[PDB]
Amino acid sequence: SALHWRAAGAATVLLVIVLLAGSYLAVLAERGAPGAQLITYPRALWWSVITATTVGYGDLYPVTLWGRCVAVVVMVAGITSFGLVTAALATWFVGREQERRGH
Amino acid sequence: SALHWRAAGAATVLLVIVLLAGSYLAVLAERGAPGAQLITYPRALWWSVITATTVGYGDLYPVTLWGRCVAVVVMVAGITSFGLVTAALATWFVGREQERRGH
Amino acid sequence: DILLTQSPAILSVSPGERVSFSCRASQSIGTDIHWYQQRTNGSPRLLIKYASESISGIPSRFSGSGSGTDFTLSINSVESEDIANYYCQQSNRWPFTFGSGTKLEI
Amino acid sequence: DILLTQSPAILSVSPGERVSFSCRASQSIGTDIHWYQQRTNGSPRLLIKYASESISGIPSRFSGSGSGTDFTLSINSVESEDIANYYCQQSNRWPFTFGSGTKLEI
Amino acid sequence: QVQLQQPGAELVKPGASVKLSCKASGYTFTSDWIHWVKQRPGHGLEWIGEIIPSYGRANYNEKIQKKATLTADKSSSTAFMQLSSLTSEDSAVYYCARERGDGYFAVWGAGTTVTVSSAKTTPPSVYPLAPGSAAQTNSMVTLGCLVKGYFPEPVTVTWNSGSLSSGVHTFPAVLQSDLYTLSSSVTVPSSSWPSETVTCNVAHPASSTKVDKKIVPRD
Ligand SMILES: [K+]
Ligand SMILES: [K+]
Ligand SMILES: [K+]
Ligand SMILES: [K+]
Ligand SMILES: [K+]
Repeated sequence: SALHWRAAGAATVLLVIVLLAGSYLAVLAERGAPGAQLITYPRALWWSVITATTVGYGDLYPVTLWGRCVAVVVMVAGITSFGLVTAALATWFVGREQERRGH
Repeated sequence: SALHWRAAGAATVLLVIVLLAGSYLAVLAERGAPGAQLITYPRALWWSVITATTVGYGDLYPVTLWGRCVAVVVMVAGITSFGLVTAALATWFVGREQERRGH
Repeated sequence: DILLTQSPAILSVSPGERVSFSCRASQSIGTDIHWYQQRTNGSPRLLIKYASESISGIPSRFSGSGSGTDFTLSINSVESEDIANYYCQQSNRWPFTFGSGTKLEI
Repeated sequence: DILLTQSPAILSVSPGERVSFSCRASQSIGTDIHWYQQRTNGSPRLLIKYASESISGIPSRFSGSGSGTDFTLSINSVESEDIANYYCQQSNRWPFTFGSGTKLEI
Repeated sequence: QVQLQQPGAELVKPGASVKLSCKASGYTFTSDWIHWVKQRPGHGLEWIGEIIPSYGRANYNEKIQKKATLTADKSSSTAFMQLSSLTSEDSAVYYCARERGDGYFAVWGAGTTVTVSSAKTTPPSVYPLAPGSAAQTNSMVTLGCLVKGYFPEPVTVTWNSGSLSSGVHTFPAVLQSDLYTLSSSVTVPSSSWPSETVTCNVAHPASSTKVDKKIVPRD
């Protein structure tokens, strides 16, 4: 199995991990901050997804330094993962296009 | 070190710079506008990040011409940087895929 | 800090009659409200979770409803054993808070 | 322009007793509230920042709490030196504003 | 089984500190949070604080005077709450609870009644309560036991080791001269007694004492 496929495969795994970990850590970091809503795990996971995909609807978000730091890591991993998938696809199309040209 | 790596390296540096500068300038541009919230540096940096990643949760945003102009520069640099990283990855996968084919 | 207001503090009802307790949050909190029943000298016990979700072990007689700011805990056909104090509790914003409580008199 | 209401304007308390000043913003402002103490002929001095964060040099006796619209500045065991005027101040929206102030009488 | 075990009582002199516990059993997860709730007699429930055992962090109520300090022992699955420099104002029942990190208190401990007084502990004296030889009986007969001279609260009175629960009235304790006093009443078929034994079990957590007193007809 080529690397772009294997990497794309890994990116997925790590992303899911980042989501779970970021969910856990967001709660740990936000409880204790008056008025924070990112304090229960189920909605904390939803928040992590909507952040990683960059949808960010605005229903939930961190107010503390650490919550925002955790948030950045989720953002980055999310943009990179989906972005790496794009890389793999391009690589996939390139290879086959070369073949289609007899190369 | 190949260029896609070096460029991706630079893109990072410049992005962080754009965030810091955009944070500073957002405050300078928004204070003096009745009702504006993008007026303190720490939240101004958070705002810059959530803008650059394009998450934009809606908790903070510019109301003045200049604040919005600053905002656009942050958006562009952010989309370009993460986007250039995608470019480098594709380039990385392409090279290795060619080798895997004996080329 | 969300203020959960429970009024009236005491509710007199006749046997087998329907009763409804009220709990109003100072601000909107979706359906993040939990109801507890505490009998004389007894420890608090969960009745309804997230405004209307049932809980195992609890009688189908108990029901909940509402969203946003106004929540209601209902009981169809109240019997002697329902006598006790009732509290609502929000988990929408930190820190979690409790309503002052409503006593049920038969 | 956020209106910070401080009432009552004067608060009478007995020595060593607990006291709480109130400050309500016209609109929600997270925890962007700062409390200042100003003694007779003295210059304003920062006590609590961002609603509850302590400040070096200030006695552990002073505490803050609240979020959204209702904020409270607390003092455990008030002593002669706490006599002065107290002001809250918001930095959530431009321009920064000040509460009208509450005087502490012993 | 009882998910959360809490000591029955804790007598503390004004100015001293005490360390309450909360033994937890049953399923446990890294996302579990143990809350503490204060409730003074006749009043509502007050949130004191919380702590997450898996990580060890704890948060507190900013609207009240911090008197507690929470810690956790992962090996023994026990949560502790240190209360210091207490005063009568801190006299109340302190409940511990478990939240699966989803916002609600799924289970509560029985609670630890903490009393703040200089007075000394004192076990209760249980006296029987049988009818007078002139008292006429119906289809039912009323019996009981007198529990006086104990400190501090509380006490738990049961009949026939719990097997007898119907028709039982345990009256609130009355304080007089640094000592509490209360009685328990039990009604059963006139015929069933004294053929079928009737005993009152009186436990006093504060002193770690539990005595029994069989109720037999007067001589
Ligand atoms: K987006
Ligand atoms: K939004
Ligand atoms: K929004
Ligand atoms: K994109
Ligand atoms: K978006």
